[PDB]
Amino acid sequence: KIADYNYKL
Amino acid sequence: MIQRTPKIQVYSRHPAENGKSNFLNCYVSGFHPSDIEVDLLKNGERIEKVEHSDLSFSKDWSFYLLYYTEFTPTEKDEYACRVNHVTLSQPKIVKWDRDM
Amino acid sequence: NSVDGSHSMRYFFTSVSRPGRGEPRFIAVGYVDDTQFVRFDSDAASQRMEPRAPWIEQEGPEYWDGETRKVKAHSQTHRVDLGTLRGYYNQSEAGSHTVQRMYGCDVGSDWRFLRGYHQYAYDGKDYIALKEDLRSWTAADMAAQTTKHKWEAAHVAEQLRAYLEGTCVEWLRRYLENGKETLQRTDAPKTHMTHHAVSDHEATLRCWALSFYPAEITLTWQRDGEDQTQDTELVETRPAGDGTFQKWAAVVVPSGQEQRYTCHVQHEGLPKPLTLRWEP
Repeated sequence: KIADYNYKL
Repeated sequence: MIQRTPKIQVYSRHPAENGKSNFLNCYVSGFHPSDIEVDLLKNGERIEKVEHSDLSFSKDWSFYLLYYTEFTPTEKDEYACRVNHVTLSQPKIVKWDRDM
Repeated sequence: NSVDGSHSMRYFFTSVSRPGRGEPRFIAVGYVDDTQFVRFDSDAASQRMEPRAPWIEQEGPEYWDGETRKVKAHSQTHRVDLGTLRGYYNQSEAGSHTVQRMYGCDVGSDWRFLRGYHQYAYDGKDYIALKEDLRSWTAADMAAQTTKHKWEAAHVAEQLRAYLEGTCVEWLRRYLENGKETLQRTDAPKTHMTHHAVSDHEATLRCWALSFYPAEITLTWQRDGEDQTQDTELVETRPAGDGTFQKWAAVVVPSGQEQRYTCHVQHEGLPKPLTLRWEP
């Protein structure tokens, strides 16, 4: 399962 | 801007046996960017139910895809893979060899 | 260069900006070792994360709804990222650029956490990468050093480490038992040799390894047991398309000296190297 949390550069 | 030429190799899934159905594969790898044009040829003209893997890459970020259709080899039908890319001035055609 | 883990789950994300108009193209692919199980393609008509392995079709609507909600979140991040990096390196709107991200986890024999990783790339070049301790970052560029500072302040690594050591490991363990017949398998390579008379004083011996899994493979040609690291032609390991992989190696022998030559196949399913000769 892929990660739930994304962050931008 | 970096750009890398695709390594092409066309081949069958199982050893070729005349009359038996098989899968003809064209595997392009090691290229960048991702926009690539690939067809499979039966006596030099395009096959029309060709599928391809979902795009992926390696540790060096080079892309790879596998184009494949389904075919029955005979004794004098010539199969090939035509590949075009930014790094290619003209489309590169690699002929299929039952022995590679 | 470090030791292999017994198993690994890896996710691969690619965003390609298409200038003019249209949101960038987004492809997501997930692997357990050398077996793909999930796909998402922005150009596809489903607009959902789709199964590409039979053992993952088991999961019900909550799994797929969740993955589809989170895969589109990845999409959106790289839409912002593609704009940020084009402003970071100061490039026109007219150019087509690519963003690649990959993360995942390895486990040892005990199926407990061994290693984690999460890396980015812009236009093929290394950009930012999380360190091996899952606590710091490596900037390949002074632009990526800005992201390093933004992410270290926001404590991004603490959230990623939670996934790598947590959700990544436990759900890979569950995929391994849900697909034991496919993922916990070892297919020993089928092997054969061919012979093609190049000319009058030379012939080619091609050493075939077919229908093996995992993809890790070593073929080597020897004459009198001496490795011919030069004067041998080796091809990159390719997928057969049926879930197994292929590779061959060729060497040009002088006619009448075939017996002096040996090919050797080394694979997970071969405890000792398998010797291949030319015998019609």
